[PDB]
Amino acid sequence: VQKAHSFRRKTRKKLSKHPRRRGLPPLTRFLQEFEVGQRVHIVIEPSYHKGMPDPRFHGRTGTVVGKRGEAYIVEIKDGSKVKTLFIHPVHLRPQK
Amino acid sequence: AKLAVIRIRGRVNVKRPVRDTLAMLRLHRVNHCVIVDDTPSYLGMLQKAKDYITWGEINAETLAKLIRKRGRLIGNKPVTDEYVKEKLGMTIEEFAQKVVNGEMSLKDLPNLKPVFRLHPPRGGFRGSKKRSFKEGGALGYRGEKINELIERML
RNA sequence: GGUACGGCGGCCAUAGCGGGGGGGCCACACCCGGUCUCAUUUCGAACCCGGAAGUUAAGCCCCCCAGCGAUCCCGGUUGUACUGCCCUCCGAGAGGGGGCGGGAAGCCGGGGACGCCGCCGGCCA
RNA sequence: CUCAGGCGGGUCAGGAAUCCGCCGUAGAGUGCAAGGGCAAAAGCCGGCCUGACUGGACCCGUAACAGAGGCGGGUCCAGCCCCGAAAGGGUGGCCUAGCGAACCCCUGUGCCUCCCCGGUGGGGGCCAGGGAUGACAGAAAAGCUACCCUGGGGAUAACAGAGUCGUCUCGGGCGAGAGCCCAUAUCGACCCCGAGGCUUGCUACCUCGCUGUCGGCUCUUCCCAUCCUGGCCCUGCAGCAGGGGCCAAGGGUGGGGGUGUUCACCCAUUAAAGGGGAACGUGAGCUGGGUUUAGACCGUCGUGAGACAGGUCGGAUGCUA
RNA sequence: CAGGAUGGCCUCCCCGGAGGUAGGCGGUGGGGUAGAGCACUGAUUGGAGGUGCAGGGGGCGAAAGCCCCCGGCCUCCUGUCAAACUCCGAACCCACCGCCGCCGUAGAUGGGGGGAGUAGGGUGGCGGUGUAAGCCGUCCACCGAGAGGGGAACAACCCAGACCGGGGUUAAGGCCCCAAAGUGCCGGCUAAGUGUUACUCCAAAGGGUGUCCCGGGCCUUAGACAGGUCGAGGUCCGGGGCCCCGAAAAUGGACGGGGCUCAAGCCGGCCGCCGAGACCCCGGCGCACGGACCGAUUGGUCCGUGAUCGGGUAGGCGGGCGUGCCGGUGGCGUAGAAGCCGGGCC
RNA sequence: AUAGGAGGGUGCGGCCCGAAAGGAAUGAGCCUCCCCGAAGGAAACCGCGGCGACGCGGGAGUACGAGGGGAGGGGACCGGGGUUGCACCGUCCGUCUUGAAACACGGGGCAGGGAGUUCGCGGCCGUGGCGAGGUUAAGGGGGUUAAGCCCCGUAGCCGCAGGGAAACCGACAUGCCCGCAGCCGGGCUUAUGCCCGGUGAGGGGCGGGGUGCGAAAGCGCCCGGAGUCACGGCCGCGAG
Repeated sequence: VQKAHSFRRKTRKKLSKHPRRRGLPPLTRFLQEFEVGQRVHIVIEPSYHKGMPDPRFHGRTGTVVGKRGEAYIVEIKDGSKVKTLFIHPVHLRPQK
Repeated sequence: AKLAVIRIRGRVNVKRPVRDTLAMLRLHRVNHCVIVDDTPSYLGMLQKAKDYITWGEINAETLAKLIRKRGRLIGNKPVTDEYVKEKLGMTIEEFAQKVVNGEMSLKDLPNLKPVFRLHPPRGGFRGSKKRSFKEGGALGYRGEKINELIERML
């Protein structure tokens, strides 16, 4: 039986957390800052449910191209299409 | 050091990744040889395409003979002692010696094609093209023994 | 510059749990009393207001351990289990094997580990 | 503020009423399925409130890559507000389900408009909310055909062929046990390994611009896993006979009763009255009893036309090689 | 649902101007599969210890109660598991950055426009399902849409991807004859015509003092076994290679056939020789791109590069050949036009 | 009249034909000799290694080698064609289909006929005219054997200004930045060519502007002049 894709489809392990990492994460990831042109990895924090990108884009690396509110505008290349996402800094990590 | 790489197997039943690796190495057809460096990138490419090629270390004398006989310029023109002397100031033997030592590179000779189209070996290959050279085949790394094969293929 | 002094943090167990010894210049506490501020779906138990008669008994601070938990290094099991590419290699089949490239988990033995580190201030000098 | 559960102690009070202390990483709870997340909370108990709001942008998903009406979600600007000391939080439910085009109609709210002009009644238009299509990207909708017709399909069934052998038939390994003792004279549990394509089934690979079915008669031929006929071995083989097994396919394996029957049952003989393959051999050889059209009767089901792998009577067989 | 639309994949033309990434090395991130394991959730044999636990049943006692067991629940030991378990966890895959390599100013990545075809796929490896065949996905290798040389023929397996005329060497594989190339060489094995099968086709459990060997043993050269006397090695066990039994079908017959036994079979190797349109060379044609020169309508001659051009179904694009008639231009024919039969040349 | 394959393919050999159009007495097949020769490529014999099949060094890159030339002798064939023989290879044509020699369908032979046509609208491209303009339609006059030919014909249609359902309102003739080709200057380069610095049409991007929704912000569409007509071609829709 075909199943359509939803936000939490097949995310039992991808969006799970380590048992020893249960609770609030350290505030550094929440309060980190980025600059235009910087490249950041998309690593979702399951506890924070706001500003979360689609899990299909988890683990990719994107380019910051602006900012709106408290969310960063991240551009990715899915195949040959440019996709723009609004991701909270808690779901982001600097490259290197 | 310098590595001589000769394609062994044909152009059929080849998957896109290995086909493109061979195209990048410029080994488009069978019985075609190229000379490359021993850099990690080239070693990785050789590992990727190791099931359709053979490779080894090339000696100065073998390289000199290869340039003298099967070397060709743009336009499929023969490479001659007069031309090499007029363009570099030394004979083929000295050019090959310097290239093997690593002082200079083949590209330093203008209008020299980077691929040598060899002749099928005399007495044929002494192993099946379905097995590696270590177990009696004609594929993969074979070390200094590639000089004998290059001599046979001219 | 010292200090078995405190406040705000970083990594978030190699830092935890459980044990042993040591301390009260200042500082941190226990603690004396509830008119005023604040509160009990009763209780000044907590929270809050007012202080020093006593105490270092313990929170806290200094030092130590390897019982549990965690986790880093080395040696054995072991280049074992497993696996990427090629194969006119074997096997009735299941499945295995050769060449090149990767390579555990658990267990056993010997070490490590009872946390590092940053900004400022108090007291003394 | 901290749960489920457990331990020790308490008047009625016990397994379970209501309490007190300790252990207790969540083993509780969430409005609801499952997954994930939540412990000085997102859980429990309280105070206030309605942001479950108005005017709009950009983006992700349904629908990767790679097009989309509708729908859901995310990040924001402005307005008027809620909570809080403040930071900060609020565009419904901790995240993922609980729903839906065109046309038409109802409601709110302001504006535009109705054929030469002006007023009145009424109509039309723009924006927002609602009434449903579950076949859920949205026709309003019951059956028989055996009197059937047409266009196709071996993209797709029934017979046969092909693959497989679950099943069918026939062998083997081990040996618990039965056989006065004795496993193997004979039978051989519970388990396990195979052969054939002779029953049935599964698949849908060839054949639907046509390869005529079951049964019987006539005739030809082949396999052995042999019923008799030839020769042997073991025996719980005294003889006459039996049980098990081996070599062996030259010959035979017949006649009748009911039934369309193959088969099975029965009768009298016989050495025996073996099982099968050949397009389930053989309809350009025969017969046409059964099966499967068109007529008709009975039973049952259906309001009905009708239907029945339910009976029953009748129902064509082309040929100049 | 034998049919269509939007996309994906093909082709032709044009704009844009400086980059791009199929392969590889190193780095920064993501993962929870194979394997493994019990630290959670659910299963699981027995034993030990602790708990009266609504267990439950008996001894014991008018009754309240104790003493026995069995059961339930915890800790440990012991012996086992998981697609809807995970304290751990690869190979490997993906995103991004630097570089090597390759492609690109003879114009790529990218953008616009015109025309399609395609909506039954098959074989092969992997995953779920099924007794199996098969069904359903996935991998893009081969046929579809693919020539030539082999596997006896064979879609799919091996070599191999192909313009035309020649010469040579090799690939798959092959060398007793059919049939080009050895009755080739050394060491060993098989006695079964086993075999003469890379894969498309291939019979098992179970057994064999049948042979050739390896490794462990106990006795062990006047002493060990076969029958207290001889007087040289015995008696077991676990394995490896080949072979043997287990092994019955229908027209007469299948290692392709003949046939083959220190092989013409099988093992561990080796040496020569044959064998493709593949690889190399000579001459020729066309095509793509650039250049020079030259045409009064799309062009023509020549030159330079092509290891990185030459198979082809649906389909796209360019050139060319042929027929009737009309406006021009230049002509042929009764000394024989068109038409018709047989030949030469391009 | 002892021989097997869809009737053919490659090569040649018998028998036969062979004036013309093909070469050829200005020399054909043919015989002899000489020179250079790409890729490739032996052996006699000498020495050595190996148990052996055999190999290594010299001979030797020699003889030979596709082909490219020359000289001598002879004097009429060669190319081509019909049939047939030998060796090897080859299971017809069209079609649906994953799959055709097929026991799947259409296929006795020959000749003749036979199936992307026309109009309307629309999107594109190849070319030509004119150009902020383009272009006629019906129709009229002249001339003509004639329907050919010449001129007129601005009604009409598209474009020049877009936004909105409507009322209605109503825009850059360049303010600025990157920048290809071309141009200018400089360096290397024999030259080509490359590099560097400016200007840069066309191109891209900002800024500003009109209108619709709004309280505004902000967004959608649009704005710094290229369209129109004609011939031919591809395609979409409707007509058989």
